[PDB]
Amino acid sequence: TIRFSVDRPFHIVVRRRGAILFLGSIADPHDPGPA
Amino acid sequence: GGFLRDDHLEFALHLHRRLAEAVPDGEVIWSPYSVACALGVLAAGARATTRTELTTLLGTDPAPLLAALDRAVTDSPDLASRTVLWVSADVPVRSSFRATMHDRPDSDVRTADFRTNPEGVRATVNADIADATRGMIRELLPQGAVTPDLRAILTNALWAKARWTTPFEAHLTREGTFRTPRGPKRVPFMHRTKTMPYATARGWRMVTLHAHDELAVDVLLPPGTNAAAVPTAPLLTALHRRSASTSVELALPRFELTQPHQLVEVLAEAGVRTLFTASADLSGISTVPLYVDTVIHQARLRVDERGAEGAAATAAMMLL
Repeated sequence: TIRFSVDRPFHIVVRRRGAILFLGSIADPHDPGPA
Repeated sequence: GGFLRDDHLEFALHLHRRLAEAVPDGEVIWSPYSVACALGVLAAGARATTRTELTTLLGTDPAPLLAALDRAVTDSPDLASRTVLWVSADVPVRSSFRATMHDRPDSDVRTADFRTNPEGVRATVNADIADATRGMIRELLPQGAVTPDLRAILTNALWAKARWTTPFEAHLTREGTFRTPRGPKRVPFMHRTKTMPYATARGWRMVTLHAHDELAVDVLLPPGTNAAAVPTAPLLTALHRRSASTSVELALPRFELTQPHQLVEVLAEAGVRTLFTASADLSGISTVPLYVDTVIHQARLRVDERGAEGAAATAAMMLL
């Protein structure tokens, strides 16, 4: 029911078992192409 | 409570804030795990003020932190870590430090001939990092990074491939507008509507993407009143605590970012200074006095319809 549009600078936290594996602040998305 | 070890989260967002404030577009990608592992291992070999500065930045002595970090990267084929100490034959490594190295996952202590074969060492180290990162980081050490005067290099490499438990449908990815610091740009947005964790606090909004093997990915949007805001530890913890099941129509850009870093300057501003001078006390590593000249760090993260795959590596270069 809630819209979450990540259409401006955002932050991302990749984590596992209490540790932050990757921490990023993304401002200009570069497309790697479809998976 | 928070899903992250408290002192580690504080450490991470402390440095993250400094990194974000140093770039013109606020864009940053790094691995707190990798940097913390390297700093923790160094702290395990450090004495007096050199050690206290490191423990203050990490918010804890190395032992409990390294044990926690080790557990975070073991037991799954979706991630792997490797820590290695490359050392000159002129530097005898203390047995206790060797023990610290061996406690780390897929660890090793290797001999390196910095004096007569610096390029050979750079090639060997870069190849080892490339192997550990599944080819995602092929040149951690730039040309000229390894000089004949170095006597030791401590490296940590990380590779992790999170697989969304519910992948984004490929045919649903379409172009949309993303407002970058350099203006509006048309980019591909992945779309998925599904129940997932959602939280709001102090104007911030966050969702969490569920992945296999205990991996999770939080995505945070700052308040529209300050699109450049950076999260703090108390804030993320509050978001984790308030996170609740919510049907969310999610639009997330497909993206990939790689960034190389030289961390001595920011680490010094963060409080770690003696370690980078001849006054450093690393007598827990060797009877031969060493200090850190530079700290190299490279990170790469790709987010697409199938998951999030990243790699990172850290190298602490030491001189006599």
